[PDB]
Amino acid sequence: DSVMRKRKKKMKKHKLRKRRKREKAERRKLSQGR
Amino acid sequence: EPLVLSKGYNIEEVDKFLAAIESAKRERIEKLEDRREAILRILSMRNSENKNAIKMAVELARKEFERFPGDTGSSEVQAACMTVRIQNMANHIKEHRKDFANTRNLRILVQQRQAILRYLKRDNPEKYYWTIQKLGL
Amino acid sequence: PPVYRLPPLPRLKVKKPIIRQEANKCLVLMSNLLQCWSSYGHMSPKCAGLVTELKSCTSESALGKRKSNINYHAARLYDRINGKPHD
Amino acid sequence: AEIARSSVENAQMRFNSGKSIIVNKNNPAESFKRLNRIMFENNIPGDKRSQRFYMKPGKVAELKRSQRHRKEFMMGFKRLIEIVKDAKRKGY
Amino acid sequence: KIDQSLSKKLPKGTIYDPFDFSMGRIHLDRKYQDIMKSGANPLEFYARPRILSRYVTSTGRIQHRDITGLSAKNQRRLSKAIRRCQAIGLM
Amino acid sequence: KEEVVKYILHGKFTKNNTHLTFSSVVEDKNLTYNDTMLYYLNLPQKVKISLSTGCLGFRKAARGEYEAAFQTSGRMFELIKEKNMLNKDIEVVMDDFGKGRAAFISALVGKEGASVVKKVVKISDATKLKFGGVRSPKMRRL
Amino acid sequence: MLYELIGLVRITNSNAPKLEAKELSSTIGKLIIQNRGVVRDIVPMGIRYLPKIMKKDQEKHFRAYHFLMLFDSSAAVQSEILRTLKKDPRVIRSSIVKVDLDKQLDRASSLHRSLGKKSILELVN
Amino acid sequence: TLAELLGRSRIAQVANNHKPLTYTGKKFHPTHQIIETKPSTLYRQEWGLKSAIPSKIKSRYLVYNDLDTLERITTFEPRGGTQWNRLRFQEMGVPIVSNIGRQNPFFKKFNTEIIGTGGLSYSLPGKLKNSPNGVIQRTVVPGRILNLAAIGGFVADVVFFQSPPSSFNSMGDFIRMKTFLFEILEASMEKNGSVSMHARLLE
RNA sequence: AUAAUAGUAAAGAUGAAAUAAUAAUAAUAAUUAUAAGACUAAUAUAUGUGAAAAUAUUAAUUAAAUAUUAACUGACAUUGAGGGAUUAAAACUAGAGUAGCGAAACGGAUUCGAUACCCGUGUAGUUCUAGUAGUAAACUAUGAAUACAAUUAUUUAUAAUAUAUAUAUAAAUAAUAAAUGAAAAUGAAAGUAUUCCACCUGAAGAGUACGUUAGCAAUAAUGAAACUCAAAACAAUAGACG
Ligand SMILES: [Mg+2]
Ligand SMILES: [Mg+2]
Ligand SMILES: [Mg+2]
Ligand SMILES: [Mg+2]
Ligand SMILES: [Mg+2]
Ligand SMILES: [Mg+2]
Ligand SMILES: [Mg+2]
Ligand SMILES: [Mg+2]
Ligand SMILES: [Mg+2]
Ligand SMILES: [Mg+2]
Ligand SMILES: [Mg+2]
Ligand SMILES: [Mg+2]
Ligand SMILES: [Mg+2]
Ligand SMILES: [Mg+2]
Ligand SMILES: [Mg+2]
Ligand SMILES: [Mg+2]
Ligand SMILES: [Mg+2]
Ligand SMILES: [Mg+2]
Ligand SMILES: [Mg+2]
Repeated sequence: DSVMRKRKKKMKKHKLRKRRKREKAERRKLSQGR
Repeated sequence: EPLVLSKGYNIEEVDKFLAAIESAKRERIEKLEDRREAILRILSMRNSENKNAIKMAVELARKEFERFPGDTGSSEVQAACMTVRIQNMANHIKEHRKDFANTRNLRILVQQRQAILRYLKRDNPEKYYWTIQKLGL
Repeated sequence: PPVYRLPPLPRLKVKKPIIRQEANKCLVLMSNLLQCWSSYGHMSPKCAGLVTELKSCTSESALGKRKSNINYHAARLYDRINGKPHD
Repeated sequence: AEIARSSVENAQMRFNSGKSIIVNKNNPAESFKRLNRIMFENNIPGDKRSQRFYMKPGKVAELKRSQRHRKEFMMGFKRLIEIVKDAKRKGY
Repeated sequence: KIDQSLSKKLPKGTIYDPFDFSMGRIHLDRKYQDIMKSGANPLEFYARPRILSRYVTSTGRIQHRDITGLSAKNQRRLSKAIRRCQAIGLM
Repeated sequence: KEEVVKYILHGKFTKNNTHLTFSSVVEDKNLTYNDTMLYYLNLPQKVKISLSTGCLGFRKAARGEYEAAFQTSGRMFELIKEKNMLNKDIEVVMDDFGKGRAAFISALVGKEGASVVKKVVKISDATKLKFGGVRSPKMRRL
Repeated sequence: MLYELIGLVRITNSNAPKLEAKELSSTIGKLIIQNRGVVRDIVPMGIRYLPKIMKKDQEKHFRAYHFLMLFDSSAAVQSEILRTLKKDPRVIRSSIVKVDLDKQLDRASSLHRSLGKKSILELVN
Repeated sequence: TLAELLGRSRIAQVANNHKPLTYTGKKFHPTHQIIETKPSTLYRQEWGLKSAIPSKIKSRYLVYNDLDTLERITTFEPRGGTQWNRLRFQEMGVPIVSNIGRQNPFFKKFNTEIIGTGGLSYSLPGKLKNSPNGVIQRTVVPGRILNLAAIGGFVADVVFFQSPPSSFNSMGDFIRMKTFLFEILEASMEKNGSVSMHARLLE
């Protein structure tokens, strides 16, 4: 990986983290009791 | 034991040497006794390091196991020599839990011991069994 | 002592070579005059000849009189003076 | 008390640090210059400047290495130029 | 009368040369210019500030191996001894 | 009793401002030997004239500058001359290597500190440094 | 185990400075000998001024009397001696440090070794 | 064999040393073997060394350390002043004798110390030197006073009846300019190999 | 930080300014005197040491460590799936601690705007003790082992030399030869060979989803497919640009 190539990966990782943050309450609801 | 000495000395021999020196001086009491006591204190195990004691223990083990006077390197004697160190290393670890480098070192040492006993078993099984029995394994 | 061998360089040269020429006579005279005037009040006749000398110096121009080949040698002798191993 | 009196500020001279000099009345400027030189030798202003901010330990180590390299290069250059000068002098 | 810096005093028993009287000689001389180097571990001197203070700057800093001009090991021993000294009261 | 042994001229020269301070070392002539010796070693001081370059009417940014510091030094020297603390010897000290430090020394050298210099026995720096200590602020990006 | 010691003792009394030092030397030497130990040498050093005004608990000191005690002991003994030194009010700075006996048996104090004399035999002669 | 010839040959004859060519310390005797050329050999830059020597050198004599170095230059200095000092000493004709009561070493495991003189003088002390004018009792030599006096390639201790003010105090530290005559009394030689001459100022 | 001393109007900050537990309740600077944490200036080269994370104020204890000789063992070795242990910073759970720094938050600037860069308050955190967790550009972006190959210069240690010389060894570091290589360059390995393990097979989608295991948790490991392209990537070259 060059830095430029890495930056796409970084961006992807950030997006994933954001998604996880968004779907925290939903995830909690899904997890407990089933 | 109470009158055991470090630095590869023996108490009986030391006293004899001192007496011989005295005789030589005469040829050519309380103070002399005090000097002798001072010497003993200097050369005692209990004032010396643990390292000297370990060395002595290793020597004793070698003497016990050697299949002839010269033997150092007999698979059995090697194992015996390893054991003393392991015991001491184990004791050290028991004092010092988080000393991870020295736990690793201990581990390596027992792996080495295992390996040499495995070898002994292949070479000379009865002898290996005897060695094991002696060591308490 | 600790010797320090450089790596292979593109070109051994001093960035700026100083000539180290002598300081100007007129400037020196002016400094001397200034020093004299620090003592002895403003303009006493102890520095009567000094002022005249300064004037003589700085008549045609403010300064009286108006390069070291070191790079050429370094450039010349770099390839020799290297301890660069053979080709 | 008598003993204290006898000890005429003997400790005061040796107790103080090396950042101190007795002024000659003929030239205070010279004394100041000497002090400045001493400070430079001890690297005290440069140390003070370094201490204004924090620099991550790996970063400061890298900087230190770079400085060392630069130093070693400069004395390697000096060595080279001295040789060049000698060659010039001789005829080479 | 003249200052000491611009006149080379040839010693008593020495040889000299016509060049030796010159400015250039003096310049050359100007250009070209101990117990720890003698061969004894400096970690004997940790109760001897007087001798360890020679290997230290006016403020108190330890001098660099470039300055002091020691064997690397011997330098490190000296440094250790100095640090021991300042841990104690003495030095 | 209160005998003035010597004066100490302190100059803290930071990035943004100077602080010039004059102070008398006040020894009393009037117990254990060790205690007396300790007292002799560290004689109490009394401040006589404090000064900072804003006191000379330099507002905000100009007080971090070289001329302002020089002016403050000159004012200090004038005060020393007038208020009559020139009978005993003087001890100069400094801190923090600002522009103003450079100004102060230049002022002392020149005619502005002409009367003071002859009493100045010793110059002696005392800038504070740390051998590790508290971590400094993060190095500003700008 | 040969341990060197360096204690910088207090000197309260002006006229008779060494008394407190002497008492300290006696006491620690007594402790050593009670506990299987053997003091070899008690090198005095001068009434030397401290580099800075060094302070103990609720006290201050500028001058002290310095000495080396070069004794043998166990490790535990030595540690306890060190602790006792740290505890007492009449010493400013204390420092025990090991002298290695893997090569030699006779070893002089650090000062004597620095001077030239490796063993105490040399000092005697 | 070739090896034998090499061992014999004139480069092997020059005993090796890595002493500084520039030594600003005290010089009591020659450091390096002086090496001359002939004029013809100089003209085609040949000194009997590994390489040619630069055409910038026009002096026939030199001193060297290394035949060839890593810098691709022979380490030399074009000067042979030490021969001239010896020749001056010979001209002066003051025979070196050991002031200590000892036999002359040239008459009768290894000792590296200097055997008598270093070979600057193999002259014997008992001779006189006649001339047209007569038998020379006092050896007259011109030298320069420094502050000690430089007398023909040697610094020498000096003595006089009265210190002359007119010559000295007129030019206090430019006494080196004016050459004065000297009467050399005797030359002793110490353990370090320094020639300790003793002169007397004549006026 | 608190207190005292004397002393006078600004102080502190910044590109320049302000806001603030700043200051006419008497500060800041100075000199003292207490306390508190946390850090370790020079030496320093991370040289070296450690399996790697790491590791430079001092001392002690216990552990482990180098070389060469002598003797002994007699292939007992190498590598190592699975497995095991250790594993920076952040994070988390307890209980202490909390000076300085400092996510967040609030305030002041900057700016068209400024959820920033700068300044001020400054909570988590950073600190210790006991744990959890097992990841980082955890990098020499280079798995371990053995045999071998052309030079030079530096140090370091070893031996002899007749302690200070010039020699023989190793070891490291720096320049290279050959060789290899897409080249950059590698240089006793990225060379010549042998052995063993790990891993890769276009780019996106994806280290994602689902599933399982482990964790107090954040998460860690394991790890697909559909859909869509003839792209996608590296070394070097010459420009243009800053
Ligand atoms: Mg890759
Ligand atoms: Mg094995
Ligand atoms: Mg902050
Ligand atoms: Mg490794
Ligand atoms: Mg450090
Ligand atoms: Mg770290
Ligand atoms: Mg944490
Ligand atoms: Mg907590
Ligand atoms: Mg902030
Ligand atoms: Mg764990
Ligand atoms: Mg991760
Ligand atoms: Mg990873
Ligand atoms: Mg790392
Ligand atoms: Mg090639
Ligand atoms: Mg290949
Ligand atoms: Mg490849
Ligand atoms: Mg390379
Ligand atoms: Mg599934
Ligand atoms: Mg995952």
